[PDB]
Amino acid sequence: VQFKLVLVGDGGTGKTTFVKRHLTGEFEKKYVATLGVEVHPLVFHTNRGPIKFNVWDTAGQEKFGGLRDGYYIQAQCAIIMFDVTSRVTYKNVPNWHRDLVRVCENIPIVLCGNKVDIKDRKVKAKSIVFHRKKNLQYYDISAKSNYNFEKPFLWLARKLIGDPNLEFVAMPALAPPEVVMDPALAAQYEHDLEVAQTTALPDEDDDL
Amino acid sequence: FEPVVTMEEDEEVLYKVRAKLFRFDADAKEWKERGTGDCKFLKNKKTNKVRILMRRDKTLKICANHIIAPEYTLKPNVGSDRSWVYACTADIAEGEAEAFTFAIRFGSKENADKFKEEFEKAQEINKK
Amino acid sequence: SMEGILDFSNDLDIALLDQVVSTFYQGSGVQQKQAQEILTKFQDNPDAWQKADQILQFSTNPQSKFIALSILDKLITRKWKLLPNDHRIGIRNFVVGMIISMCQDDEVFKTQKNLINKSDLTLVQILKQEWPQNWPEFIPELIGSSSSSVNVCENNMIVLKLLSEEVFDFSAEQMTQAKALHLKNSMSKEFEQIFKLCFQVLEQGSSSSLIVATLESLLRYLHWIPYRYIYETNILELLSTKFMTSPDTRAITLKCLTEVSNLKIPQDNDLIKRQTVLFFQNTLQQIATSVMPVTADLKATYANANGNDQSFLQDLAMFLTTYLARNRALLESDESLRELLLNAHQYLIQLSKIEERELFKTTLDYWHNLVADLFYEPLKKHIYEEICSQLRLVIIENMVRPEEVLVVENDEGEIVREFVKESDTIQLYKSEREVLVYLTHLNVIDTEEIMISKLARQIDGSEWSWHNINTLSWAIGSISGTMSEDTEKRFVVTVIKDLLGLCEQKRGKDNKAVVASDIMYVVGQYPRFLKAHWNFLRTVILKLFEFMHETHEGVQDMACDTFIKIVQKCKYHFVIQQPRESEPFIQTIIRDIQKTTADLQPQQVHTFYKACGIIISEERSVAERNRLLSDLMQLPNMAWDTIVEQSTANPTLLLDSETVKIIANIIKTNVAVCTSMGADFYPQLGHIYYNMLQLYRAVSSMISAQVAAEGLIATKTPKVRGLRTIKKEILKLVETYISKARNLDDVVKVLVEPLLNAVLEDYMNNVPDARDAEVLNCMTTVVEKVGHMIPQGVILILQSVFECTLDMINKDFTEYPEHRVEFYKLLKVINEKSFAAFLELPPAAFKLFVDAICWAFKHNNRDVEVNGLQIALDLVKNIERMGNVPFANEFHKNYFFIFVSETFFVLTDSDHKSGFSKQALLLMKLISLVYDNKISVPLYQEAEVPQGTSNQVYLSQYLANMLSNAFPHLTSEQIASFLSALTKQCKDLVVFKGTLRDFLVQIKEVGGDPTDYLFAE
Ligand SMILES: Nc1nc2c(ncn2[C@@H]2O[C@H](COP(=O)(O)OP(=O)(O)OP(=O)(O)O)[C@@H](O)[C@H]2O)c(=O)[nH]1
Ligand SMILES: *[C@@]1(C)C(=O)N(Nc2ccc(C(F)(F)F)c(Cl)n2)C(=O)[C@@H]1C
Ligand SMILES: [Cl-]
Ligand SMILES: [Mg+2]
Repeated sequence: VQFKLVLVGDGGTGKTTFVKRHLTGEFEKKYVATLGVEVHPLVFHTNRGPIKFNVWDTAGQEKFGGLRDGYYIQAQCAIIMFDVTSRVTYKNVPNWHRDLVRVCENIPIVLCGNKVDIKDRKVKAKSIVFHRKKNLQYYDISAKSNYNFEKPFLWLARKLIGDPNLEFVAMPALAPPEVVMDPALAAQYEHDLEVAQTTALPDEDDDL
Repeated sequence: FEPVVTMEEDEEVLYKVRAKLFRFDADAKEWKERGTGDCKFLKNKKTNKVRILMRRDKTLKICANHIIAPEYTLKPNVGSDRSWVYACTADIAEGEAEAFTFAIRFGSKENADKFKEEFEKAQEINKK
Repeated sequence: SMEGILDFSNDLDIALLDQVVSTFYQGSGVQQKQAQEILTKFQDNPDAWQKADQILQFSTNPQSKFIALSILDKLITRKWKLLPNDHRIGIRNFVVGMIISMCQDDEVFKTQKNLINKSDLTLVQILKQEWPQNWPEFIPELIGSSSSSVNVCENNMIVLKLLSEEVFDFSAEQMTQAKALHLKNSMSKEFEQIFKLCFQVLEQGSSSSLIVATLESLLRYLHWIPYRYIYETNILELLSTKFMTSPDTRAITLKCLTEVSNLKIPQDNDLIKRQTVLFFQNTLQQIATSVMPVTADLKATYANANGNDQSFLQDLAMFLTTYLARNRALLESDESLRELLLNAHQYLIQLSKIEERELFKTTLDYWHNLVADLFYEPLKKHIYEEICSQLRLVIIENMVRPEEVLVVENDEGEIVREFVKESDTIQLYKSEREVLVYLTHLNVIDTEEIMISKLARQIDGSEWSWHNINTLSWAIGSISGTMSEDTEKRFVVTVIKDLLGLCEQKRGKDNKAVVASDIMYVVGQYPRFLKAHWNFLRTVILKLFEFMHETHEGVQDMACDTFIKIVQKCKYHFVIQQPRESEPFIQTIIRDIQKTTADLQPQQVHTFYKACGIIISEERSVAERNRLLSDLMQLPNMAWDTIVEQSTANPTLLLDSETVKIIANIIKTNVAVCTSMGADFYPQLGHIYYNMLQLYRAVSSMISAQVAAEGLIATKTPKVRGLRTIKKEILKLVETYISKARNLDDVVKVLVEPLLNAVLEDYMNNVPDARDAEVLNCMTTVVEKVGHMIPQGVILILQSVFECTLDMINKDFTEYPEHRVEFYKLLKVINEKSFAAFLELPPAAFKLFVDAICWAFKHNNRDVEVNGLQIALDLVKNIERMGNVPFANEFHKNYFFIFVSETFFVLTDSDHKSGFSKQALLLMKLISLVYDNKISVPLYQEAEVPQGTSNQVYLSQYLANMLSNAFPHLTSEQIASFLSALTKQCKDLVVFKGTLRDFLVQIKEVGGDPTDYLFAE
């Protein structure tokens, strides 16, 4: 039970950062432009059982475009990403959508305005109307603050499973191994622990 | 007159606190967030064994699942007065038992100190 | 082994290709990643297109053929004119032939839609290159071949749709002005024949899928075709009746009718008015009979989400809102049209109950449009009385949580503090407020009656819930200012009375927290009432003080914000002595400030002091204000005085992390009160200023000492972050004060010298990772307000910050982002207000300055880029103002071409799209300097060109050469023509920009037409 999901949008909009957040929980601060596409399995647990998205996270930058519209072939859903602190990224949403629906007629699509966490927003809420005539779901999101971060996937799952009351649910949690001891020595542990202590945790000003 | 036609039920909650969990990536020499949500100390009513179970907010995906082993030691992180670091040899959150160096930061220093107190109590319970 | 296809010295193994392609799309893991890299390298091989015909004939994988066509697409769009004419005919023929071939096999046509759509688009790319000048008969032959096969007819509608899109909808970015006009005019000239085929198919058409394709093509034509094709054929009848009954055509027809609606027809013509009414009447008739009646529960229907129902309801809302926004007046006068008007609005009412945020916003925009019109337009609101009354209910019951309400219910059913702000919710609240405010004005009796009787049903418990008391409370608060003061009086009294009763009658913490938040919101929203009722105002403040002791953190926080909010509006009533009161209330507040704030978090305490500052500033007697200010600051001033004794007895007491916190909070407290009091804060700043700058020095020392003893890692420790917080808050306080100061003489003679001495050298002489970017921010404000009065000061600031900061930010674009931003804001203000400081720079440092400006251009960071281009524009104006003198002559000789070429570089590299306007402006200014002989000396060396040669001629020559080497695939004429146009247009910015946009298109392909640059002329 898996669905091909294409993620498109201008470079630097936060596509890869968003996916990573979903994969590992991590927040990647550095900008390493995606080369072509990266495919990632991504599973969610729902009251209608597990759903798997094969996420085709594509390149936004023309020079790293690679296959371009070829990546969309047989996609069953998509996310279009822009950045609310960069007007040009919204101005380009129609171009991404054009290329996407020429290959993928009739699929559920979410439009996402990333980086709402940043104070000086440039693409005002009132401005964001492109999705209406194109029947796209829209969400304000922030990969950084995790604001509405689940919403794109919950909505897509609802559309693809065809159940409007689908919820994410708590995955079962097996009793973990009581046999903690593996190597008697644990020499390797001591080197890692000292390094880990003396490397500062990021974002020590955040509320958590 | 005929009418209308997780595995945590068997565990007790000793302690719950909001927190952010990191794991150390030795290759990158950087801390990476693994999850944000409720960190719970769960005492199995059948074994009396106490575990950490932590779920991400909204997705509810497990980002920590491991026994509060007697051998573990909470250590300070150079950057924080509200975090603990420790080595864990068997976390099954992402499936197959794996070793991680974890860090866990709290909203306040009191929370961090409370966590440490509870953590050491749970270690005691786990010894018997 | 997959890498075989990359080797072009051999024939392409097609079977191997298909394996690689299959592995990418259908495979996984490492094999998928390897296959992806290989296909990418294959595709980008500039000879790969030669293998295209091979892959189309011999492949058994549709994705292989897709990728072949992508290879062809990239050839056609970028290098088409470079091919000899044989290859152009050849490629055309096998694209056209493959399309015909795929449409004739019924099974392939059915199952290979992706591949055929890609083929059609590829054909359209060829049309853009050769139609119609080298393909006059494309359109007639397309129309002819349409009767030959139903599959070919259908596919032709796809081709025409794609063509209309490419010419009319997406041409602006992707073609020159001239080419876009050529192709629009060409489509326009042959549209008559296109339309007849399209109308034939619609009248007599059998195949449902052909009808759909034809309607899809029509949707695109409605963006541009003349009105006559719509209103002088029978086509409106067809859309609004026939094509609305069948559900497979309904969707596209409704979107088509929406586009027609959106046109503004000539008002004078009665016949067009009749038709605009009729298609609407027909459409609503087909909806009532074939889809759902007006009473249908669209909220339930949307929630069920059967088939396409959600999409259809969306499209219906778009149709009704679009049409009624531009044409409802046609329905408002004629009695026979009143049912139709009200039914359309009744549908909208039903649509507005759908639980779906973004749809709600679409309907809410329409309601705003209507209620705003009914507010001004005479004799209209009576028509919509029953609609508006229903709407009042919908909105009062769907009010979203305002910013100010900080309690919310979680997934365990507890009322708690809000984790974060909601900006999506914020705009929605404002939109709801606007409509509901208008609705209230349109019938204030109805609004009051709905709200009051809803309140009655909260009391008696019939409708009691958290949701129900909340939405109601928020709506009641939202309409503040709509009523008379007397109605407001009675209304607010009733509301408060009943909310207090709710509170008594409910038990438990959660309940008390809900009703507390609701009362707090309401009273905060009615300052006018509070102003006129001192006894009540006093009570709520005293009650807010009580809430500052609440253990429920949500309520605590909200009391603090409500206090500030009431104070922002009612401050005058706190500063004077009210009747029956012994003293002004500010006096009462200040006396208990210790007990009042004792359970608050530091930042809440600061808010409290800020609020008190708002009040104190209301007192215009200098003696009394300064005294109140003295009184307010008594706790922090006592703590401060005892800290400064201990601290200056020995610099070791400051190590204590508890002491660092105390100091930080003292300064923060000062910042809070300065923020609200501005210029009135000066005496308090004077009390602490000299000792504070000594503390800044002492704290600096400890930071440097720590970094020496522990390493760069020390900057991450709690102790050092706390010490740095002290420096940041000190800088913030000085910035805040100087930003609002009225007496600038004191700033210059008292504040500036000690400040510069305390901060500049400390910044300069710290390691990069220990420099506070807040220093730069402070200096920016200093230069902003008093720069003109401290010329030697500004020089000192540059010396101390300019080169060391530049070296931090000039290795990459990523590191020290805060310094980066503040740095360019500093240079901007210095260049505006104190340009002399840049003249006094040694030549080497002036060169670094220019390097710094151009460096800013190349940022993607909008904060840096925007300031970069501004500095450059302002520098040029600064130089031009100096007139004909040696510094200006040397500047032009040294830097004019650097600025021109650097501006061109960022214009043309496709990585700085965001700064296009300002880039263009800078470039225009530079070129105009030469065309107005505002440069007094030659920009070329004597040996280099013939003596007496004008700068105009030399600039042409320089630029031609630059572009020739930078873009070698352009012809000489392309470059000559562009520069000729560009230089001519250097006073008309919008034309100039058009010429640049034309250039950015042409550099992306070969053989661009040089005559395109005559498009304005
Ligand atoms: N403040 C903020 N920054 C973000 C957010 N999401 C991503 N970023 C940052 O913005 C940059 C975006 O990086 P990516 O996710 O690599 O961008 P991309 O869209 O994948 O870019 P391409 O791969 O070139 O298409 C990174 O530096 C992220 O740390 C967000 O929600 N808020
Ligand atoms: C409960 C909400 C309530 O009514 N309380 N008393 C009270 C008295 C006066 C005021 C006011 F309006 F500010 F003057 C308020 Cl908000 N509440 C409570 O104390 C309960 C929280
Ligand atoms: Cl906004
Ligand atoms: Mg990416």
